[PDB]
Amino acid sequence: AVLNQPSSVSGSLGQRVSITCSGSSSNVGNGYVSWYQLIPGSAPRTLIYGDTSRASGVPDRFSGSRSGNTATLTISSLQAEDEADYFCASAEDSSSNAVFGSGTTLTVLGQPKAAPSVTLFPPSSEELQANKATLVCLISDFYPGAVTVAWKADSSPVKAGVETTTPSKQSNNKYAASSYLSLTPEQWKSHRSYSCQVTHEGSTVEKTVAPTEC
Amino acid sequence: KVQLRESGPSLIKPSQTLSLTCTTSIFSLIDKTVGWVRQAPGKSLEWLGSIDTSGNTGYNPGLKSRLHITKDNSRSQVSLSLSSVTTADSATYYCTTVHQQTRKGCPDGWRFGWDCGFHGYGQEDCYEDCIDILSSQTLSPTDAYEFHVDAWGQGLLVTVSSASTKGPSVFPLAPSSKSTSGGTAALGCLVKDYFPEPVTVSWNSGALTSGVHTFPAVLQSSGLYSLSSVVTVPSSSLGTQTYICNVNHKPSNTKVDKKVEPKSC
Repeated sequence: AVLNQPSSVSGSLGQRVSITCSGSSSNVGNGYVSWYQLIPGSAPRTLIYGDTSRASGVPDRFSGSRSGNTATLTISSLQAEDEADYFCASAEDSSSNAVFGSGTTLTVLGQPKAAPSVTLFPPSSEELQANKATLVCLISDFYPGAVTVAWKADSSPVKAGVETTTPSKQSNNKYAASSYLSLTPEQWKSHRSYSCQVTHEGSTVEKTVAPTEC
Repeated sequence: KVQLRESGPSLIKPSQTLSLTCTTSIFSLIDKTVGWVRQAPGKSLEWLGSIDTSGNTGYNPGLKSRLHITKDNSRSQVSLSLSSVTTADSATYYCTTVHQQTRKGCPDGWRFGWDCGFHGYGQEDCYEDCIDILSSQTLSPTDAYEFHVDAWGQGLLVTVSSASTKGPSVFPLAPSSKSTSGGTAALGCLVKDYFPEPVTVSWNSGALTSGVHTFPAVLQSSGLYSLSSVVTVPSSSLGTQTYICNVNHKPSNTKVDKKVEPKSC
C-alpha cells in the first residue's frame, strides 16, 4: 500500500500551506501518523509523530493534525529552506508494518530571483597530458532553478559530447548546475576558443576560454 | 555527531543477495528497535523491516519473502538481507532506530473514562459520550498500533548492475587571471569516470566548508559518472593558502587528495 499525497504543493514565502495525507481506517484511521522531511543531499528527518507531537528540534510552525482517515501537515511562516519532499507514515495492522505516503514536493513561491555566476574552466594541463580534455562550465547562485546551456567551438554550435546536470540547491538556498564538454586534445588545440552560454530568465551569460591562454 | 552506520556493497550484480549491516550501540541496541528503510530513485520511502532488543521481527508484507533480518547484540550489529535483487532494488538503504508498540486506544470521537473525567470502576473503558457518561455507549479499548522513525542513518547507496567498479581520476580546476570575481575566485576538482555512485568531496580535510558546492554527477554515454566540486576562496590567498580536495569513492575503496595549484596567469 501507499498513503495518498499530492505530488506537489506551492506556498508563498512567509505564509502557510497544508500537505494532505489520505489513507484508510487500517492505517491513518488508527491514530498515530508521523511525518518526515527529506532535503536532497541529506538523510530523512523525523518531523511529527503521534499525529501532533513535534520531534526534537522541530520548530513550532510545523504542526500535524488528523481527522479520521486524513492527516495534515501544516507549515506556517514558510522559509526557502522548507522546500523539500515530505512523507507521511502510519502503521497498518501492526506496529512493525509501516506504510509511507507517495510524497509531496513543497515549492516556496515569492523567493528573490538571482542571475547565475558562470565560470568556464579549460582542460587542465594534467588532463591534456593524459590525452583527454574536458571543458567544465560551473553555474551557481541563481534562482529560479532552471537554466539552458549551449556550447560553441569558435562560433559553431556544439551538440555532441555535452552533459549537463539538473540544477540543485546550494547551502545558501540558491541553485547551481554544471555542464561538461568532452573533447580530444587535438580538437581543443585546433579551435581558437570555446564558449559556454547560460540562459536564465530570458537573459544569457557567455564565458569563453582559449587554448592560447594559461 | 553520533550516527548509525550502514555497511555493505555499493555494487551488486542482478539476482545476488544484498547483505547489509548496521552497527551502533550508543543508541542502545539493548533498549531501542532498529529498522530498515529504502528509497529508490524517483520513488517514495519504502519500509523493509525491523528487530528489537529481543529478536522480534516485523517485515514489509510485500517483500517479506526476500527479506531476512537478524542481529548480534554481542557485536551490536543488526543485519539485513535481500535476495534476488533487480535494477528496481537500486536505492539508498537507511538504518534507523524505530518506535514500535501496540497501545490501547478508543475509536475516533470516543475517550477513556478517566479522560472524560470519571473516576471509579469503568474508567479504563471507552465512552462515546463523556457528558452523560452513566448512559453513554461503552466499548472495551482496542489495539492502536504506533510507529515512527526515531533516528535516521546517513544511508548506503546500492547500485544493481552488471558493469564493473571503476575508481575516479581527479584533475584540478585551477583559478586564473581572467576567471576571478574581484575579491573572490572559484577553484575546484574534476572527479572523472567512476562507477558506481557515490563520490563525496571535502576540502582541506573538512577545515574548509565556507563556499563549497559539490555538484551532482553526470552519467556519460560511456556508462561512467563524473562530477565537480567547487569552492570560492579569497583571490588574495591564491599562492599562499594550499587548497586540497579530498575525494572519497567508497565503492572502489579509493581516496584521492589533489592539491589545486593556481595558474601562473
